[PDB]
Amino acid sequence: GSSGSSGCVKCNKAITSGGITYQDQPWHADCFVCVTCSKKLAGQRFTAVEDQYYCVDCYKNFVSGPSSG
Ligand SMILES: [Zn+2]
Ligand SMILES: [Zn+2]
Repeated sequence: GSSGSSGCVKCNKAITSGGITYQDQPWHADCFVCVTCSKKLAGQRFTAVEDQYYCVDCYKNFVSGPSSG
């Protein structure tokens, strides 16, 4: 029984009958979270950066921080 669909691009798991699609790509509500605090970006206001996606929470801190590294 070969059971393994492509699914999203994050966790690579089939998308339920109520997920989300970004940039013509299969994404999940949990996978569509910032690569920092893992916040639900879907529906909320987020910023897509060439590198990765950051929620208004992290973004603000990134664009406006004391020291990056
Ligand atoms: Zn996923
Ligand atoms: Zn975040």
